[PDB]
Parts: sequence; C-alpha cells; structure tokens
Amino acid sequence: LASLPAPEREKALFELVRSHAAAVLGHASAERVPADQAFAELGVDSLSALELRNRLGAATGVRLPTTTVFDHPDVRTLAAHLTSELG
Amino acid sequence: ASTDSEKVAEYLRRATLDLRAARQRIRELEGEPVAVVAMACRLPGGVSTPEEFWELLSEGRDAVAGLPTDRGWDLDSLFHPDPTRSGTAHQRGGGFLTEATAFDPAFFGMSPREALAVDPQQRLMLELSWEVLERAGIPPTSLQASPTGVFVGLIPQEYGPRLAEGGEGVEGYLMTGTTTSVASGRIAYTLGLEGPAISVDTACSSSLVAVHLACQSLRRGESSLAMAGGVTVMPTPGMLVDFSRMNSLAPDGRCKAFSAGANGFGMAEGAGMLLLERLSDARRNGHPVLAVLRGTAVNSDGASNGLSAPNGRAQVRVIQQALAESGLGPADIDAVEAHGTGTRLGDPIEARALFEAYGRDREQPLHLGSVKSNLGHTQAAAGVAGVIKMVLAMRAGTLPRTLHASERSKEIDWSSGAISLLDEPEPWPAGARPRRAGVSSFGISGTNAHAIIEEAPQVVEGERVEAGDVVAPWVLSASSAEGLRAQAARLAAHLREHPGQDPRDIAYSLATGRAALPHRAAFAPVDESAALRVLDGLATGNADGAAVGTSRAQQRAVFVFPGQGWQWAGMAVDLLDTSPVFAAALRECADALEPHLDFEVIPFLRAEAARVDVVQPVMFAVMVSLASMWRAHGVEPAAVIGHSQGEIAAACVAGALSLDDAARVVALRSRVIATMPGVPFFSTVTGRWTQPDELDAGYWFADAVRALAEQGYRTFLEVSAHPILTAAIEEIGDGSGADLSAIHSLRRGDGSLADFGEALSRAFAAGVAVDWESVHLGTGARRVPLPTYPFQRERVWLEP
Amino acid sequence: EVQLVQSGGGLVQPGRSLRLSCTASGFTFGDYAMSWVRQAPGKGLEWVGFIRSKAYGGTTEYAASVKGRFTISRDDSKSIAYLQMNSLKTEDTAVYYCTRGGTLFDYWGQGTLVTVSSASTKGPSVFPLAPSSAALGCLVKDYFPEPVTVSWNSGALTSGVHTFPAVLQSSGLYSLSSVVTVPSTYICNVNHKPSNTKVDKKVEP
Amino acid sequence: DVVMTQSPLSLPVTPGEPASISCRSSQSLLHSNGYNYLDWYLQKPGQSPQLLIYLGSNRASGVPDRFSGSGSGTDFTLKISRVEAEDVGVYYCMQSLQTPRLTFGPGTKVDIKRTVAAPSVFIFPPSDEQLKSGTASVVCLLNNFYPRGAKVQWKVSGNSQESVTEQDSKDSTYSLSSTLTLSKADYEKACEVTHQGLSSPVTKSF
Repeated sequence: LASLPAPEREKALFELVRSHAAAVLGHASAERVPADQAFAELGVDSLSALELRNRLGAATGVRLPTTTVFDHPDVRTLAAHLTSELG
Repeated sequence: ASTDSEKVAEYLRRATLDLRAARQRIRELEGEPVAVVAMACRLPGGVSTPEEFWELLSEGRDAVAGLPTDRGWDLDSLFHPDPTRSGTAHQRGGGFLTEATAFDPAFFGMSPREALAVDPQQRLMLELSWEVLERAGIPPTSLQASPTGVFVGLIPQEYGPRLAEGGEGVEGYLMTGTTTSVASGRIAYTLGLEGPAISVDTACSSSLVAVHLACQSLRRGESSLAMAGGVTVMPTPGMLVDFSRMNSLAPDGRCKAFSAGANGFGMAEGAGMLLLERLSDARRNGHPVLAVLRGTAVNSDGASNGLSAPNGRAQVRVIQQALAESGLGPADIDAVEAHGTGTRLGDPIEARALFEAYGRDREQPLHLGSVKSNLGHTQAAAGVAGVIKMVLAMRAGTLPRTLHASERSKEIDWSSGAISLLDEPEPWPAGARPRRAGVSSFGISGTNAHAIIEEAPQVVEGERVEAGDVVAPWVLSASSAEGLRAQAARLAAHLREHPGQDPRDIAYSLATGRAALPHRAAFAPVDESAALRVLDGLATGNADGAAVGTSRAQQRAVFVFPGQGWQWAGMAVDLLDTSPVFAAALRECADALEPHLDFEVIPFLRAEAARVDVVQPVMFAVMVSLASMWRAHGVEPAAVIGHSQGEIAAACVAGALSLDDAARVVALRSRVIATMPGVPFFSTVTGRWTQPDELDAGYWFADAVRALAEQGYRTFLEVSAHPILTAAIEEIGDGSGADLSAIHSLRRGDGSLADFGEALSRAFAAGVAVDWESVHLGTGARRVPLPTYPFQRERVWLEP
Repeated sequence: EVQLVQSGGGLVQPGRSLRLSCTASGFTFGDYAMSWVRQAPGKGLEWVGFIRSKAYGGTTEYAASVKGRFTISRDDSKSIAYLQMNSLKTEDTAVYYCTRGGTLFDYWGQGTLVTVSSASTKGPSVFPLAPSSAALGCLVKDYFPEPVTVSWNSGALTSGVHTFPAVLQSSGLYSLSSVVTVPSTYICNVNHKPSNTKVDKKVEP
Repeated sequence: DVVMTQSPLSLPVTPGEPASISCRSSQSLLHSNGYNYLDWYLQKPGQSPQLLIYLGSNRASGVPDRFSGSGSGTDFTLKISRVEAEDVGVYYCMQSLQTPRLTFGPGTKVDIKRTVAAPSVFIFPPSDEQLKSGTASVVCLLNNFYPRGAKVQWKVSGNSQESVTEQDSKDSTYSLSSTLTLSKADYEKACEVTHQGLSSPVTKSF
C-alpha cells in the first residue's frame, strides 16, 4: 500500500485522516470535519484520541507518540507531519 | 486653650461617626436586598420566551394536549382500564415539552457520541444559561475566571441503559452523562466560571431552595453574581406508572386548585433560570433591574402522619419567618402565589394555613392564584415559574386569571372574606404603596420554602434627549452560515414589528452585548428602510452592500505606512474639526512643526478645494494623527514595514523619536531633500526585527510579507487616502500561506466620516478586535431588548 | 468621600505673597475648625497653625516664627480655608497639608510644593566619573529645576541602576548621580525639560 | 510643660509573626474624667499621614484591623498581630494634654528584616574630566550595607553631601553615596567607612 508515489499521495493521505477521525467522532458523513479548526473544538479527549492513534498506526505502520494531539492541533498540521514522516 | 470645650466634641463626633458606620455595615450584612437582572424559561406548549408566557397568561389559555409519540414509549399497554395491573398508568394526558428530543452539539465543544450520552436536563440548562446571559446584556465571553455561582435544582431519575451492560460506541461517557453534579459542573466548565457550583435535590421545592442559597452567598460576599434555576423532564413513563400506584393522579391531567371537583395533581415538565446580583453593585454598573428579592425562608414539616402528609404549623411558621426576615408586616402583601397542587387533602390545609398567617389583620382582601391551573405540576421546575409569573404580572400592571375556579370548594370556610379567589383579571396600577407579593412551595419530602418579591425602585425616569449626525455601524455574528441568515431574518422581522426605534439604540445593543463569533457581517445604513433592504439581502444569501468573511482564531492587525502615492489627498477639514482626536494630536504636531518650517497650518489646510519641501512633513503629520486616532479607536498596531517616509512614521509610532522631535527631523530631511530635484518593529531596508532605539541620523517587499505571514500575522492595514500596491500584496495573498486582505482608509475625495464607518466595518469583517465603547462613548444610546441566538437542532435519542 | 483637594503653589522669589486654598466638600463645614501643617523635605511634620470655628468665636493661633507673616481666612459661604503668604524666605520650602480637626487630626488633604528660591533655568553639565580602578557611573552637575532623568544607552541596561535623590548646594543648583556595576562602553543620557539640552556621553579609560 | 514622649526608635519586621511598639511618658496622661489623651499616626512612604488609634485604645473606621492599642496612663503600647508588607512607614505617638503642640517628634521607623550583609567601597579620584577648570569632587560610594546606618569621614573633613536609596525593593539593601568638594588646593597628598556588620575599619586613598 505504501508505494510512495508523487506528492499526490499526500492528497490521498489527506483523505484518510478526515475519514479516520469521523468514525472516531461518530459523524455519519466523513466530509463534516473542518480543516482549519483544531481537534480541541471537536470534543476530542483522553479517550477518543487514544485509539485514534492506534487505528492510525495499523493503516500506516509508522509510530507516533501520545503527544501528537498537542503537537499538531488541527488535521492539516497532522497530515503534513505524517506525510513528512515517511518518504 | 480649648479647655473642656473643643477637646471632647471632636471625640464625640468621631465616636458617633464610627457607630453609624458600624450599624450601617450590620444592616447591609444582614438584610441587603438583591435584584433580578434577567429571566429565562421553557414551559409546556409553544412557550419559549417570557413574552409568550405573559401573552398566554393574559389571554387565559391552557397548554395540555396529550402524550408524546417520539420517545419510543409503548403508549399502548400503559393503561389497561383496570387500575391495578402492572405497568398501567392513569394519566391519559398532560403537558410535555416538544423540543427535548433535539439538540445542537456543534455550537458547544461537544462530540456527537458524548452528546448522545448527555442527559436532556443539563442539555436544556446549557441553553437556558446562554440565553439568560445574552438577555442580561453581558457578553457571555466576558465572564472568564470570575467569581460567579451556579445553583441548579433537579431530580435524578433515569435516561438510558444501565451502566453494567454498557453500550457499543458510547461506554465511558455513560457515567458523566447521567449525574446530578455534572448538571452544574458542565455549565461552569463551558462558561469558565470560578464560583461555587451546586446541585440540590429537595423534591418539588428544589428550585426555590436553590435561589435561597443564591441569596446567601451574594449577601455574605463570596460571589458577586448568581445563576439559580430548576429543571424537570421525563424520558421514561416510569414516574406516571409508579405514582398511579398511590392513586394520586387525575385521569385527564389538570389542576383544579381550590375547586369542588379536585381529583389529582397531574405531571408536566419545564425549566427556569434567574440571574441575581446585589442591588448596589447592579445599579453601580447600570445593569437592568426587574424586581427585588428581600426575604426567604426554608423549613421542614417535622413528624407527621406519613411522609406525604402535609403540615399547617410549619407553613405558618415559615411564612412568619420570611416576613420577619424581610422586616415587613402581614398587611403589606397584595397577592400570593400559593401552591395549589389540586389534591383533595392538601388544599384545605394550605388554605387554612394561609388564612391564619395573613388575613387576621387585613382591611383589603388578599388575591390568590395558582399557575398550575394553566400548565400543571412541573415538579422541580415549579417555584421559579411562580416567581416569573409574579414579576411579569407586576411589571405589566395586571393580575392574570386562574382557570377552573368558577366552582369554589365546599370544605373551606370563606365567611371572613379576607381572601378573595382570583377569578377575573384585576388591575394592578402603580401608586404610593409599593407592590409586594409572596411565593410558596412545598415538597413531598417535607421541606417548605417561602419568598417575598417587591417592585423595582422607580428612579429610571429622568432621561434626556440628544441628537447627532454621526452614523454608527451595525454588526451581527454567528457560528454558521445558516445561523447568520436566520439571525438576520429574525432581526429584520423584529425591526418590522416595532417601529420608532432610533438607529443608535439598535447599534448600541448589537454593540457590546452579543459575543464575537467566526461568521460576521457589518454595514452602516443611513435609515431603517435601507437597513431592512440590506437585511433581507443578507437573508436571501447574496451579501452586497455589506462585508462578510470567516475568521477563526484571528485577533491581530498590522499597520503599514506606505510612502508617496496618496497624493492630492482630498483635503479633509471635516476630519480636523469634527474629530477631536485630530484636533488635538494633529494640532500638537502641527504647532510643533510651525517654528521650524515657516509654512503655517492656516494656508493650505484651509484648502483650495475648488514639491518635497512642503509635502513630506505634512504627510508625516497627518499620518501620525491618523495612527493616533486609529489606536485610540481600540485597534492596536503590530510590527510596521513602512517605506520611505513610512520609516520615519514607524519610528514615531514604535517609540524611536518624540512627536516634536520626529517632526523636526522630518523637516530637516525635507529641507535637505528639496535641493536635488530639478513596541516590536520590523525593519524594511534590511528586513529584521529591531529595537526602536537604533534608528538615528545615520539610519536616515516580498520576503518581508512572507516572514510576517509566517510569524502569524495575516492581515495588513495601510493608513492612506488611496490604497497603493494593494494588488501587489493581494496577488501575494494566494501566492504563499494563508490569504491576505488589505483595508483602505479613505477613498477618492470621500473625506466624509461615513468612509471611516465603512473602513471600520471592513475592519471588523476580518478578525480585528475593536473597542466599541471607545467608538460609542457619548451618544445617549440606551440598551434595547433584542432576540437571542437562533439554534440548529438535530434529533439526539438513545432508546432503552 | 469628605475630599479636601488643595490648590495653589508654584515658585516665588524671596519677599513675595501667595494664596493657598482648601476646598471642604462632602460634609458640613459649620463647626469643623481646621489647621495647616508643614513638612520639610528630609524632616518630620511640624504644626503651622489652626483656625477655630465661628461657634466658639472664630479666633486663630500661630506658633512663633511665622506669626507675623502668616494669616488664615475662613470663608464660610463657599466652605473655603485660605492661607496667605507674606515675604517668604528660602528656608520655608516645604509641603503644606490642610487638616480637618483642631486637636484630633482627622482626614488630611493632598499637599502642595511651594518652593522659594532665586535662580535661572540653568541646564546640566554631564559628569561621567572615573572607573572603579567595576563601578562606572555618571553624576550630573548643577541644574536648577527638579525634573531631570538619567539612563544608560537609552534604557537598554536595567540591572545595577542606582540613581540617587538630588541635594542642594550653596548656589541653589542641584546635583544628580547614578552608577552601575558590571564586569567587562556605555553612554549616559540626560534630559532637562525646562532646559531641553538632552545630550549623550560615554566613558572609557 | 510637656511629658517628652519617646519610642524605641527603629524596628525591622518580617511578614507573619506579630510586632509591637511601646510609648513612654514622664507625666501621667490619664485625665480626671477617666480617659487617656493619646493617639497614634502613620505616615506611608510618599503619601499623606493617617490616623489609626485615638483616646488610648479605639480603632477608627476604615483601619484594616490588625492594630490594637493598650496600656495605662504612662506605658502605652501599639501592637500588630499580623505583619504585612504594605504597613511600612513612620509611626508617631501623640498626646493631647497640652494644646500648643509644635512638632510630631522623631517617630519610629520600620522596614523588612534581612540578614546582615557587608558593603563595598570604590574610591573615585577627581580626574581631569569635566571638572576641568577650578573645582573638585570625589565620591567613594557604598552598596548593600544592610542594616542602614554608617559614617564617612575624610582625612589627609567638614563638608560633604550624602544620599541614600530606598531599600532597593526586592533585595532589601541600602546604597549610599557621599560627595566632597573643593576649589583649587587639592592634590596635597580617602574616606573611611564603618559598619557594624563588617570588621575593623577599612579605607582606600587616591
């Protein structure tokens, strides 16, 4: 799955996170997630964030720490950091 | 000298003063009255605002229809016509809220899952608190890290599945979702308060008890603002089917208080909230006052013939105790809000107690009524409902009607006639005697509460009338596009209903008041007709003639000083004369510049409306005056990238050289440059962050804006009569990072102040903090009631 | 409340008069016989004189020294107390307070300045001193008016600033000193608003 | 005559534990009617005076509590149960038997208690600087000599001007400077400094 194509893969990456958060948050439609707004407003906490990491790891394979939510407040920064992690 | 004559007189005077001060302090500590600022309510039927409640009370209408078909009830085996079968209720009707199933989790920082886990009671309490805070006129975002107490009255009951079995996606949030303490903890956490948060469960008399506590912490001084309320709602038919086992529920579900055909008390649901503040503090800051609370009393009935059996001696004692604490007599009360639950045995006892407590020393008959006739028993939501009814009736100067009272009871004696049942509306006009009322509440646990309410002082009269020619902007904000549209539609509707409102009052109320939210809209209409036109235009969707734009987590602005390019200016004598800030700062800088440069302020700032030797100092002068007025108008600067003369302007602004000294240095620069022709600051000629002191005599576009944007500043404001190089900046806005917006100051000869109104409206349109008190200050504008926030609710239910 | 809010003051040459006004407000001025007290710079408070109430006669008493040149007025219509000057001397420079009582000194006013001297608006002279051999510093030479501020390299240095209150010499011109300490260059700057001769000077052995 | 009232001079204090100031007299101040004609006044740094206690033991309205006066007609006392940081300044005893009261007296002083520390000295010669023409000036300076109280004399004396700072705030140590002036007859050849915290006197010349 990690074929590492041209930077358009980041767009594909940008599509996975917006889905992975949605199933965590419970939104029926994955599109109902603001991009600029950070996760703090969305209601994430000690619970919802935790498995958010784990289900993110198995899909990707990279390792990220617990502080990730405080490292990247919003989806854009987290996606950029994840893209810069591998490749 | 002063032998025995003056020496002791001074000591006597000092001792008398000290004694007077101490006794005044004692009186203030013991019996300081409190004031009600605003109220919020949710009642069965179509009632959602106190105005609708008063309209229903005046028109004499009941709000009992039937049962809800949304909450998944069986509705069918709930009444097998034999009373004693298991699972068989008795009420074929009642008064129930039709909005409990819906909620808006997006407005608060709430996830859909934990929102699904949240009890309806705290769900309604959050909206009640926000609405009452907006109705008071205090921006809900201003209450941060401040002592403010919250007191709630609830009954635990049950909402969803048991904790032991758990759920599939909502498991950890089950405990916090259903807990009485969280009902107030969540309000405190959301509003960021720091006063005590307390939940009290004392049966149907809970709510009143809450306000009693709110009347103590304010008096002692541990808090300066209180929010006291009660709530009751039913997500399960368990209460009716369990109370039917005592055969205490009337079949149809009405309250026939003091009537010959009493059969029960029925059930309902509702919510109420009041905001309380010390009278002196409230009047000091100009907060509105609706009514005054003076004395309250709480008591227990002691040992009786069972838990549910009431008592009369306890009620008499609590009434007398409340009267004594209020420091009044039994003859100073004109009407009472009795319980009037409508049961067979409770009514005679309450009637006898009220008789013996009030009517023995009475010349005028005492009016009696019960709101439970119109709405039914609301359990813990009652008590505050009676207070709201009494204050509304007292303000409106009319006593409403009690239903099902044409047939008086036969088990009570009215031979004395001191108590007259309220069957028809009675005028309640103002006069020499102040109006007072009393409210009672009794619970099934055995706790009684009584309170006394008095009219607000009649000192508001004495307002003058002043006029002016300055037009003021109108702003309105919300957290979503549909929210903005609905808010605009509601404002246009309300302005259509009520004519004669001055633009100043609406502008001031839509000023400090409603909070600051992402989606913003602003404009400035000459009159109200064009205001309605632009409002309906915003309601349709296409925003033209106004300014819009989202701005999330943006609170900073940047001042940039462009060089030459705003030539021919468009001389504005109106700016100098109308605005006093110019007439002070520009005057000071001008007379500073006068001795050095022979040119006077008279000749060409007289202007012939119809040469670097002269312009550059005067452009510097008008630039510093404009910067001063802008910074005085609440908008502060940031790092400045002013070019050419803008370097000297930024030196003056950031604190490099004094106004007179900067004027002199610019005059020297002009005199040496008129020969060849023929605070954090960001450097321009070098491009670095530098201190404002290195700029000296020796000191005399792309990468700069990239770095400034990367720092975190995303807006640029130039002070010029015509924006120059705006497109050059604007083209860069999409070129890298976040988008960039530049706001003009003046226009082509449009030196009128309305141009500055448009500039301010554009400033607020994109994430700029403006001090609205500074731009309003003295206009005589007074507060005016306005519609509260319109929500976007969605169905949130979790079947058992 | 019971504010007083005194008024008047300034600078006067020796042998001149002046008027000081105390404005009673917020209370009944009928019988509240007041007094004037003086506090010299560097010493304690010494009583000047009190005026009785009209109920007991409205007389007044003074305590030597200033007996023949000091008079008190008791304008009851506007509830104003007046202190009248006569032929002032250089040693009378002090802050004057207007009290409320005659024996029990109740709520006090705010005070004035009133200085008597004879000099012109002479600017400073700048006086950087010799290095420790680290105790570099800049004393300021004679200057008549009070407000003069000093700093180091335009306030970039904050630690070690030890500016000291000025004193008075025979000529009536004051001296201001300030020093810093740091192991190892800096430029002292002064401002004299009545003279507007702001200058800079650095010291280096 | 007068009773020549006196107080136990300066008294440093520390936040927390209480403090007290006594007040003696020579003639009893107990009037025949059965009252004591004494009062206490407080002057804050750079502020108008204030009244605390009148007629032996009576707290005026507005006083932030914590102050208690007591004592018979000869041995009065004013005690503070809790010592804060803002109640620092000058305290004055006052009597009322004699109406022509001329002065408030010296009055006691209070400050923040601090461990004893030794100062430093830096003698500065009258160089060829802005002195220049006929005049002379020399300062040897002091720094951080808690508690206050020292002396400066010059030999090989009679005229000098001294200046002292105000507690330096946070560190709570005084700094003092002294200046000696002369016209032309200098260079014919040193300040000595004595502080109870330090040892046998030191000095430095030139």
